[PDB]
Amino acid sequence: GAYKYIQELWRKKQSDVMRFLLRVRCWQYRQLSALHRAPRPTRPDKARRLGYKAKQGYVIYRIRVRR
Amino acid sequence: GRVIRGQRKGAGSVFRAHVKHRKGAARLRAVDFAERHGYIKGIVKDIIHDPGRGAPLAKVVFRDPYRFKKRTELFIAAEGIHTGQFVYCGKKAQLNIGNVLP
Amino acid sequence: KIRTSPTFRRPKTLRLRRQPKYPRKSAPRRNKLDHYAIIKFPLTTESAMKKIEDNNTLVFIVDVKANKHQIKQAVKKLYDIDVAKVNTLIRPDGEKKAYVRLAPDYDALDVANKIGII
Amino acid sequence: VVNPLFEKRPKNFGIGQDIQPKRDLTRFVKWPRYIRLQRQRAILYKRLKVPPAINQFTQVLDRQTATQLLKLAHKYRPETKQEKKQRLLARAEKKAAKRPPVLRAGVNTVTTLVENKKAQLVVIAHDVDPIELVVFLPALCRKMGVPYCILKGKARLCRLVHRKTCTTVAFTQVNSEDKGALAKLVEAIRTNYNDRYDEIRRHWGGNVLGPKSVARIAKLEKAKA
Amino acid sequence: RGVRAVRPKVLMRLSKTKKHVSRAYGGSMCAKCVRDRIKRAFLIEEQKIVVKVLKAQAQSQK
RNA sequence: GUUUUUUCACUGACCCGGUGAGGCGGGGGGGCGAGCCGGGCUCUCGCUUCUGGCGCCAAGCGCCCGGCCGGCCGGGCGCGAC
Repeated sequence: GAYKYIQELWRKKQSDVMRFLLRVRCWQYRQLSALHRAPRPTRPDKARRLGYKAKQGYVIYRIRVRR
Repeated sequence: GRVIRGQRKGAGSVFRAHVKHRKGAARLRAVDFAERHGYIKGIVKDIIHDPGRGAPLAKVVFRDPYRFKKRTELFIAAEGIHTGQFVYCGKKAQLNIGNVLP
Repeated sequence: KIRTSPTFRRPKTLRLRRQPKYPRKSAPRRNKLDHYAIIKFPLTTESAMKKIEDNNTLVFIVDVKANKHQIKQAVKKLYDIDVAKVNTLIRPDGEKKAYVRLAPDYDALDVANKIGII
Repeated sequence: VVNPLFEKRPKNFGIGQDIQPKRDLTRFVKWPRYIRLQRQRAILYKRLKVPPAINQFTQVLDRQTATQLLKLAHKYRPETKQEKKQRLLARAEKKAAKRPPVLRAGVNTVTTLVENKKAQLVVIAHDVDPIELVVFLPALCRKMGVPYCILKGKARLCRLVHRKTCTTVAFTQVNSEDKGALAKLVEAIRTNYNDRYDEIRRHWGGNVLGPKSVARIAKLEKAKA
Repeated sequence: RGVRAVRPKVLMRLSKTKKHVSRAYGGSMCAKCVRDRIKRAFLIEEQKIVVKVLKAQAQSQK
């Protein structure tokens, strides 16, 4: 299954590949409002673990918290 | 233990500016193509007194280069500027008084 | 197409009408400001019987939610008469008094006997 | 013969001369917050040094070979919800009185038959929204000796399957007539992805400035030279 | 002159010929400043033709 | 090579200003000064300064096409405004 490859990729956050993705998204997200609907899970994999299924009535809101 | 008057000044409420009869903001005309590549001409409509300010302001009326509307500006009036004078403004404007070039 | 204006504008989408699968409330509410609910009773007062006997008016105590228009159609329909004008005041007691002046082809004193005030 | 009223009335569009005409302003419009964002996202994929695990998706199976492949894949499409009944209806007929080779859809089914080495050719899409779903798969295919190509569009890859999008599409079995055409696709694809993979790992994307920031550098070069 | 000195919402009631004078810019601009802008609109437009004719005669020897 | 560090300049986060986000940056065409005997290069500028007018909602020229009876009656599309 693909999900284990997606899992262990997300554990290498200091890797060139994920540093680029975590910076170009963390850019993207700043230019949106602090509380907006994401059309899907940004991490489909992680959401699987936490109990999110891909069926009608499962909603996903990307909300930023000031740090 | 009491707050001093200066700290009270920052809140506003009483120490705010008296801007009831103040005749708009004395702004220099906005940059556009006709300030950057050459000059645009406006008439001096009337030199006018602004409350609180010591300098008189000049209503200068340009013509909008894109619309058929006419654009009024509030310049800080240069000493010796008069009404029914043409004010020029842009890179290719001439170097005499009341005339805003870069 | 070229952008004539340097502003983008929300493009005028198609917005549909309500075609509901059921009406929210089952029945249309029955009118409770009727012709009978509006006109409560006439004043049979010294001041109000002179108002009948002189100015060719009737004086009614009326529902406080009433227009002059509702009183005119009420006084017409209940007493088969026609009204020249309605003046209204809300009394200190809180009830709306109507001074219903009648059209000159009707005697107020001959219709005041018909409603049964003396 | 012409009317001497009908006159040439030319407009001088100099500075402070006339009105300016309704000329093109598309490249000056103050755009909505989203249109600006999606556009200067596409520009950060050109400035920022894109690591080659992400840049390898810009290397796409070109127009002629892509259109060549999808004619083959159009044979091996999974059947529709309406076509599903028409075999299950035939079950109710034969009971009253073999499955063909198909495509394999989704990362999860495809990846399990790259480790199983059943995949003969894997058709990956370039525009997968979180790239991490697919990033490993070009690398996985190279190690397992599975031929992989990259199309332009999960949409047009997701029309092969009766869906909106699909990330990947794999070939496991094929009809013996179409055995040769798959054998010829693999040859043009192995030599264009798998065989030159050691150079794909070195090929960083972007790091390319704005065209008017190139132009200012390229002027200062000439002003010296 | 020739226009009624009345409160501005009264001007609905007034007839057209009360509210203006029968001239170009009539009951909007005074006669003095209309005749000084018929001349200006002409003499500015005349000086443009002299500048237009001096322009093409400055070309011919270069 | 690896890595520290100072100095230059880079833009792409981040910031500021302006605006109704209205001509930005390259290239092409055209003008004059400068140059070898009709040719082209090293370059330049880009229409408004005598006046307390007027100035938008296209002229013109191309390009197509809808009745009556080739010759009489109306729209669309370019370029003008690269």
